[PDB]
Amino acid sequence: RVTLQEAPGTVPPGRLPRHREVILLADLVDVSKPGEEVEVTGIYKNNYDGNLNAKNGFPVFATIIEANSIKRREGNTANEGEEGLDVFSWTEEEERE
Amino acid sequence: DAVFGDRVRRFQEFLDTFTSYRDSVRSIQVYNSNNAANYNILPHRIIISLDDLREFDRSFWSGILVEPAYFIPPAEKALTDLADSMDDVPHPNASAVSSRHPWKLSFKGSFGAHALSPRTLTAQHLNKLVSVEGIVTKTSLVRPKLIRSVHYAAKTGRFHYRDYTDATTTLTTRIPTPAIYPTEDTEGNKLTTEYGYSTFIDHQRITVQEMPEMAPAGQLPRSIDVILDDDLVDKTKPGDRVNVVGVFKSLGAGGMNQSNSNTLIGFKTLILGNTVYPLHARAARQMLTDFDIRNINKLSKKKDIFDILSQSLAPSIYGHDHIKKAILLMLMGGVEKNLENGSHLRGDINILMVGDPSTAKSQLLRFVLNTASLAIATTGRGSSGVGLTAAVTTDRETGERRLEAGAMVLADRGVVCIDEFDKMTDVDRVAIHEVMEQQTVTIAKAGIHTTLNARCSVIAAANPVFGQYDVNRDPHQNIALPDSLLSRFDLLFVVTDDINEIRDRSISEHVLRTHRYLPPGYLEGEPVRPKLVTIPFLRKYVQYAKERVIPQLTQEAINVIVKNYTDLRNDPITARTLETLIRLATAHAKVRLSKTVNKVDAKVAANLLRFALLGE
Amino acid sequence: ASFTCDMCRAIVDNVEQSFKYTEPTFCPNPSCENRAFWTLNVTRSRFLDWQKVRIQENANEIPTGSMPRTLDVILRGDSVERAKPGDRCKFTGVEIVVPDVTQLGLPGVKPSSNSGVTGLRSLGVRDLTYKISFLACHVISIGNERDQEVFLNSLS
Amino acid sequence: ALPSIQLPVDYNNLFNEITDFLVTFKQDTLSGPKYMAMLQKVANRELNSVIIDLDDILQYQNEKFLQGTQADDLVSAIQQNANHFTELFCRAIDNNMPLPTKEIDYKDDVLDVILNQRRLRNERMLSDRELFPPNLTRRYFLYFKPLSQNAISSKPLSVRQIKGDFLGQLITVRGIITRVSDVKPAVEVIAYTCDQCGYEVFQEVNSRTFTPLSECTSEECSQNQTKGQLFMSTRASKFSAFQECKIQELSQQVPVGHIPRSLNIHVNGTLVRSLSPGDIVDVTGIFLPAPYTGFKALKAGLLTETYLEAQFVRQHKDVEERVMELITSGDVYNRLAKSIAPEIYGNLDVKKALLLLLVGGVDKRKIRGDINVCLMGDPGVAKSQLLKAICKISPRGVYTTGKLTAAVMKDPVTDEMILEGGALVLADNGICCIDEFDKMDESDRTAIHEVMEQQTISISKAGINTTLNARTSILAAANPLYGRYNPRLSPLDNINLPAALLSRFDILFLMLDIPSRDDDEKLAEHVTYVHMHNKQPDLDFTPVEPSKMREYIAYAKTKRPVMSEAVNDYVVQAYIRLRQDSKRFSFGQATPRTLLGIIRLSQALAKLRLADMVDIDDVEEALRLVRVSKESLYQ
DNA sequence: TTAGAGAATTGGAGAGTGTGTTTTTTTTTTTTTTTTT
DNA sequence: CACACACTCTCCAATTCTCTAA
Ligand SMILES: Nc1ncnc2c1ncn2[C@@H]1O[C@H](COP(=O)(O)OP(=O)(O)NP(=O)(O)O)[C@@H](O)[C@H]1O
Ligand SMILES: [Mg+2]
Ligand SMILES: [Zn+2]
Ligand SMILES: [Zn+2]
Repeated sequence: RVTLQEAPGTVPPGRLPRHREVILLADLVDVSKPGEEVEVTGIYKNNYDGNLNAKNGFPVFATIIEANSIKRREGNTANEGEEGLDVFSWTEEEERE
Repeated sequence: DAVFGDRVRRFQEFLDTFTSYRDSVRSIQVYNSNNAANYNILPHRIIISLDDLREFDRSFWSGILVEPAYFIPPAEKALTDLADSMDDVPHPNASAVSSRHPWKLSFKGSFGAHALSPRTLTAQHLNKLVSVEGIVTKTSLVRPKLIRSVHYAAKTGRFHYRDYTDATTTLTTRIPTPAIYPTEDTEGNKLTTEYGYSTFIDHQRITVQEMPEMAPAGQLPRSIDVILDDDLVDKTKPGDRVNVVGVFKSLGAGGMNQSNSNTLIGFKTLILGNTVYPLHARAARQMLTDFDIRNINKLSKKKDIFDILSQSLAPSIYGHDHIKKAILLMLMGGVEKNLENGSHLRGDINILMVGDPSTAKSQLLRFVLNTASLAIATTGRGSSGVGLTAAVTTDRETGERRLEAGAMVLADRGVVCIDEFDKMTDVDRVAIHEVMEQQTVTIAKAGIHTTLNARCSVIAAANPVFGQYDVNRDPHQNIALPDSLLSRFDLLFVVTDDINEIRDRSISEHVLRTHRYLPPGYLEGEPVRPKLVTIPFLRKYVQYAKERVIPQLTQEAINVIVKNYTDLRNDPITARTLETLIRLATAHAKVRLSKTVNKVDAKVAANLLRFALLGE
Repeated sequence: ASFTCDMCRAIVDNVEQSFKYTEPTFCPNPSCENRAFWTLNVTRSRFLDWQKVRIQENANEIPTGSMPRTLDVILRGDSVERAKPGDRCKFTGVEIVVPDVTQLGLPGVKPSSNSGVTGLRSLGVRDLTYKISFLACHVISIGNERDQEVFLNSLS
Repeated sequence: ALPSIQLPVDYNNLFNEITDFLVTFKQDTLSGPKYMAMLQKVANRELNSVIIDLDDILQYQNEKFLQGTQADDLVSAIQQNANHFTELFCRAIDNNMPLPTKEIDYKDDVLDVILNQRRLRNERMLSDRELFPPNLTRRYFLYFKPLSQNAISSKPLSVRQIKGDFLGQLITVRGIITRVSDVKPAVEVIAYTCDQCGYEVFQEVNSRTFTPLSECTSEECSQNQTKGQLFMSTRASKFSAFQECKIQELSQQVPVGHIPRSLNIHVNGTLVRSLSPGDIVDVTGIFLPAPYTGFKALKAGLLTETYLEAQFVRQHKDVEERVMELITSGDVYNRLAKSIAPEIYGNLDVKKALLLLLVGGVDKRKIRGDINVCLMGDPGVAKSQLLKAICKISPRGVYTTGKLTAAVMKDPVTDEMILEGGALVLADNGICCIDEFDKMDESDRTAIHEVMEQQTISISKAGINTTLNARTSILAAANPLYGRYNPRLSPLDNINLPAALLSRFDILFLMLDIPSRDDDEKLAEHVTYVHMHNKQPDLDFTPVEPSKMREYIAYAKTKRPVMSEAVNDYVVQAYIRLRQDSKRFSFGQATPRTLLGIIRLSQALAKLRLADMVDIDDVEEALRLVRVSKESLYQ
């Protein structure tokens, strides 16, 4: 599991950051270190659990992002020219250049 | 059935042979018959020599050591059946007839490989009779454990009973009886519970820790939990060094029950205690023979004794004769006066050594710590104000709010050795005032509101605020402490390491002799694994001088004490300093083994105080 | 909610939810003896959006500077995130009683531990106790899009 | 499982001995039967508990042994197992209790109606062409009082001497009561009404918890196979007052290096609220296990917790003429002053000032009558023992170190809040003795000011917006920085109290440990005597007893003397000169607080001489305490 | 057409099975940050 | 562990249904 929280430069000031539980499975574990700005793609899912329904007093479901890929938001980020999960990877036609 | 009944007659024949066990049983039985019935009571317990038993039947002795759950029960039955043959009393009372109070065994000597410590005690020792040696910590509160309930069947007049079983009450396993009383008879009659005919035994759990002196390199002390019951309860307090004999035993299901899924946890293990022997040498007191008494008395007559005994303190430390004199008087402390209207007057001498680095301040604290009957070490950074006073806890046996004793409470009627005393935080020094003024600490936290006794003498060491004593500055500039706290000390010694060719040669030769020491029986280069007294005799002399003599203050010494007090005050001296003169004079009168404080004691007290004030 | 029966693979649908989670008491297939063992179909069941916001009496209104009294307000659908902490808002909606749902026998949870009311099939021997909450249908606050093509259409 | 045994007791004999004792016994050796006469007070409702003196049962057995008939050792039964005998004595009493002789006004009670309707219903049923548990109708509580020394209930125990072998026995325990519960109703008999059959049924409770009945079992409900519903009625239940207390062993009893252990005491019935926290007391009681019940009973195992049922309580510790017996000896002012702390020798003007705290000035409307006194100067002067002596002597006195304010305290001990009243609220209409007055937090220090200016303290937390009335005279003491007072300097230089606080006292008094050969011999001879002779030395005068001193002061206070014209005429003639000399070196100037001070001081001297008003032979002494205080600030 | 004897279905007694329950929670040390010292 | 509550299973008899003769 990874608890993922809102990025403090997008969180409006004086208002609380939100979070979600994210789940990393085989080959995605150990991909990100606490304190990185991360970008996740994944499946947004929900399930029953009694503790929510008990403390909140409504038929409400916890929500989880099952992660399907992860990218680390390095580089300048206001940039369309930089695709892929790793902006510092090179292609063979780039190594040759 | 079959082997138990043979082991009973086999132990009965031992008690018939070694008749001193019948004599010990007889002595207990008549003393209890005198003090209970004819007129403070002795336990139904016998300490057997395990060496007598080895020589009577090696196959019973090795059964007691290696299979005790099969050999101690028939041996206690044999001893109980003996005592019932000897017992005679007209018209015994219902609680006696109902008592469920059999005789208990205890053991002496020669355990061999069964002599152990909390670290060397291992699963290979489970179900064996072991001796363990350690320091007591965490003594739990006493609780009564139910072992028989008696019931009365109204509409019939029959007293029923039930016996109860728990995995810490018995050496053998039994089906555990559920702690619920009978409410209704076999026939259906209502049952009423007869407390007072019912039987309860006291029960306590103690933690015995490995002696830190023995712990291997970079490892922290191990511990065992010991169960104590009946008459072994409160025979120990925290900080007691102790030897406990008992059956090392396992408990519980150890995760073998499908209520748990872990599969890595192990069984709980305990010692069921059969006996406890206290210690204090590194044996809790010296028993004194008619020869020890003759030597102590004869030696006290020699006019030089205050030199002989004080030079025999710390003989490896050169010089400081006047501080070592003050240490001897702190050990043979003065008399306490429990005067009316709450007017309690302290008997206890407090010493502060403040001085230059490398002067044996710490090596005289570590001497006091060795030679005193109770001593607790502390250091200024290592001590919290909580751990000096008392700390709140939960007693994990009972689930209840409790106090653990701090170093000032553990040292009650002993010495506290506070090293690095000026490095204590201001909030921790608050705790020292209460002990030094009122010989007590007051607790007001967690809904515990109490006063604890802390009747201890503080010896302390410090350095001045500049790392060496600056003779160009006042005592209240050099010394870090509030002058209020400095007034609670009797003798504020100030010591310097000052260069002088003859003294530096004299101490230099002495430490070079001290480093040349070879302990008897070692080889050259092998690694360690006109009058003075030996320290084991000095420990006996100090113990005698506290258990035998309580000097009375006398007019010859008053004529001196008020002469010298009025001279000191008319040229930091305060009203408290008169009481220091009376303490030093009362303490020196004990060194002379005398019932009255004479003019000589008052002169030595005034010289020793005038040395500490003036640096004579 | 919508459920499928594990015993016969039938489907139950439009199952209204009270304050507790609620599975069907009877299977809709007359071949089936089932009254339990239901699974949710997460495709066919329909979820509202929901948010709790905790509000208190205004710091200028408190009559003597006593302790501020609080209320739990529930927001749903479009009305979620329409407020923010420290803001001043007017809410309109119903006052509601919320049951203490652990005592009402919620699927797979223990009851917790003031006197309630009792004597109901779903409680057996237990008490049911009640919070006051508010269920707000409308929310209004009382406390940069830098293009002329949006701004000149935003103004009247 | 359930075997049985031959104990040397027969409760059929002992029940016969007990009833034979109750009807027969009279303490006629004091020159009808004692317990019969007692039971008449119970039957007339003039009495609500029966005390059985065990020392009587000895005289019963002694008389029976002297008559040659062997009474069955009954004291040795009821010391050895007291609990069961509370049942036997209640049965023996009920079998013997006489019919009432005074009118009760019977129909004011509920059970007289309920049990009568139950009686009549049984007759009208049983015409047909126990009754209920006896504990329900016991209007009295039974208690045993132990043997005086003349045996185990005689010897008082420390709490650690109470081994598990004592359970069931009657014992006596010595200690401080450390805390006490508020009084709550325990049930003993629970009354239920059936809705349908209209019939009352009783459950009797003998445990920390019980299970309610709910389903009817009356004859006429079950015979008609009617599933009647039972509802609990508190109006017809029998309760008893229950109060739980904790006792701790005394500091003398604790062995060297241990911690003071405690017991729970349960006090039931009329004996309730006889214990107060800080009492030193001997409680005699029946020592018992409190058995865990329900699930906890299984997992707790054989390790029973324990408590003591209180049975009797021994505390460890003429007026209108005795004030005349003082007055008619004469010189009361100087002798009362010399009788404050007689163990401290000298310092007379301080004692002669402190006496005027106890007595005080007069309030008017509001204007303060209370008097504020601050002692000042060297340590080792025994100011703390003098403040302590005033705390013991004074009515409503409170000692409190700096080492104080009222405040909200959340979950002290039990998990609930309390508005705790500080020492300045304990001292309502009395003396607040604040020792180490300068070792104080600014939050307390600035709360001294509002006690001066407003006779009150204020709260402002957890919605508690309250003011508490807090009129009190302050006695204060302080100690100098740098270990000793510097005569080169002011109080304001030696002590951290600012003039805006220090100038609010009616008297500030500098007293010093001045070295001097004769004065030091006079002190040292007193100290060296107290190390030889454990009681105080010879006073060489006779002091007033503190009780007779208190009895004087309570009477002296209420006379509230009024002005006489020469007082107001004279006081200005001094005050103007005191101002004129203050014009002409520290802060000791003649503020109007010092005029008010001379008034309150002259009122305190007027009270002491017992009059409606007094002449300026009085006022001239009030001016002398102030004048001596200023000369003491200089030296 | 009434009324009484014999056949089928439903209610609920009561026997049987299965589950959860103790319960605490401040205190005392160690740290890292703000600011009021 | 053991003792209450929650919940299902099974048997037995009580009531109503249905058919026959008085
Ligand atoms: N008079 C002495 N005779 C023999 N050894 C001495 C003497 N004075 C100091 N030493 C030795 O010097 C070393 C330091 O002594 P120690 O007691 O640790 O110093 P200390 O006075 O407490 N200094 P410090 O810890 O810095 O405040 C030890 O090895 C002592 O044995
Ligand atoms: Mg050192
Ligand atoms: Zn189905
Ligand atoms: Zn009924």
